[PDB]
Amino acid sequence: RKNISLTESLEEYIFRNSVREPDSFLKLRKETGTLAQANMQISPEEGQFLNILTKISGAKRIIEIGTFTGYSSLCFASALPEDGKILCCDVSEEWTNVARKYWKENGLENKIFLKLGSALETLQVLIDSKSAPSWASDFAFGPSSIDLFFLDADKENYPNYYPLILKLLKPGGLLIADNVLWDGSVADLSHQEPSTVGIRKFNELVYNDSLVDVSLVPIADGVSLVRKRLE
Amino acid sequence: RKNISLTESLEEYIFRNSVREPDSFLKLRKETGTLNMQISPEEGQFLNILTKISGAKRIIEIGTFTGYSSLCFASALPEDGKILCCDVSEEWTNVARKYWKENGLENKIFLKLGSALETLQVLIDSKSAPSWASDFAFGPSSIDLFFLDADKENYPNYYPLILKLLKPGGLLIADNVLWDGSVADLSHQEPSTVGIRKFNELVYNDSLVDVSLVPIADGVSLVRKRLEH
Ligand SMILES: Nc1ncnc2c1ncn2[C@@H]1O[C@H](CSCC[C@H](N)C(=O)O)[C@@H](O)[C@H]1O
Ligand SMILES: Nc1ncnc2c1ncn2[C@@H]1O[C@H](CSCC[C@H](N)C(=O)O)[C@@H](O)[C@H]1O
Repeated sequence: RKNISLTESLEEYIFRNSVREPDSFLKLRKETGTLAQANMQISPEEGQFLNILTKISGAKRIIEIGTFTGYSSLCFASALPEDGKILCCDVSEEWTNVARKYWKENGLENKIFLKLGSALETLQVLIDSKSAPSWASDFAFGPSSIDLFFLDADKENYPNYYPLILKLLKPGGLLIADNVLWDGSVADLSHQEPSTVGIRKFNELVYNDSLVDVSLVPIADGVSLVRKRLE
Repeated sequence: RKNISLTESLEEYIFRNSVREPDSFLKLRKETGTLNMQISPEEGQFLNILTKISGAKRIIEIGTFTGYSSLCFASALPEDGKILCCDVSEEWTNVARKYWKENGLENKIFLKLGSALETLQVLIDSKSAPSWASDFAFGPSSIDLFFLDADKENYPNYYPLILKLLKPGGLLIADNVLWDGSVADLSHQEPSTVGIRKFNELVYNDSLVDVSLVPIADGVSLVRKRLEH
């Protein structure tokens, strides 16, 4: 094995030695745990990973595709510099109502932009925009305008988000892709669900794309670091 | 429960879907194999991508061995980027240079043999650049990125030196922070284990940094020196 075998005990050690979690963030995880799609949200470890990556990258304009109850957006929003901003794309009013509850609790709303609706559409309108739509005014628009992407939406559509992400990203920009291992089902060809297929196709596109570099990190359910190359 | 359980076939899948390894790098791994102390190609590419993302131009590597990570750093670096390697062994760094030279990377690479504790302190205290760091960097707050992969028992001692040498916003990448899981088991009180444990505690309690402890390889900590406001 290339990677350490994790145990419960070792995961608790990791938590106790890396995770410094605000009570409001913990509050959100507990609230989300009540919901059926509770496991749809990231670990606080993954949160911290996104946090450090945002800082390391120097990102000032982020787009999150798939927001849910808002944990990751909370991590991005607090990691951004005071002049840094994030656009969140989600189909759900209900869940992003929970997200905003926590954005407000943490005083981060000023940094955060929300566009409800289909993300394929939200991204295309942003690409084609000549001036900024009201919801992206003072954020960004047009191709090569984004520093960092977080992809965590509907999995079957991952290969369709990819070209749009790549067009919106500045050269040197970063795509962070969630769920790239899909509980290990990606490696098992008996699994042919639309979500599993989308993720496999996405991983394949990224791997064979000479315009990017990839690091597939076995954190959480797999996290791909996909950097758009210069020129 | 927090992270996916990896299998060897899932690791094979990860390899096939991320690793694009130059023949030279593969050859070095095979060679090193004849003599475990070195990284996977997966960790190499992780270090590669972090180098580009961070925009680092001055890297110090503490612990070089046969040189696989240094090769990843040196090729990831821009044309004007540079790496200083610190190692105790002429013998292993001789293998490192063989591969530096094969890849035409020597111009970007600096080397100081000896106790890295002494190398780092000398670099901090230098009024002008020492011969081995001329046209690299010297003094406090002069370094963008560190890879820490040397003698584990001295991890707590490297830490304050790294922090002094790092620019604000600079990155420390620390290898072996999980140490085969031993860090979580208090029956294990080996000097190496004690050093890594203490290092982890120091990092976690230090408000001058942020940390992400990534369960790749034998544990990799990303430790970023915070900006000074
Ligand atoms: N086509 C689509 N466009 C935009 N959002 C979508 C979408 N399909 C599903 N989603 C949303 O994407 C979310 C995926 S779960 C995202 C997890 C979240 N980033 C967290 O940290 O908790 C769900 O809330 C779902 O409503
Ligand atoms: N006190 C010390 N100062 C600097 N290097 C040391 C040291 N003690 C041991 N080392 C060296 O640290 C090296 C790195 S261990 C090998 C890992 C290497 N970075 C790689 O990618 O392959 C070994 O060669 C060992 O000789």
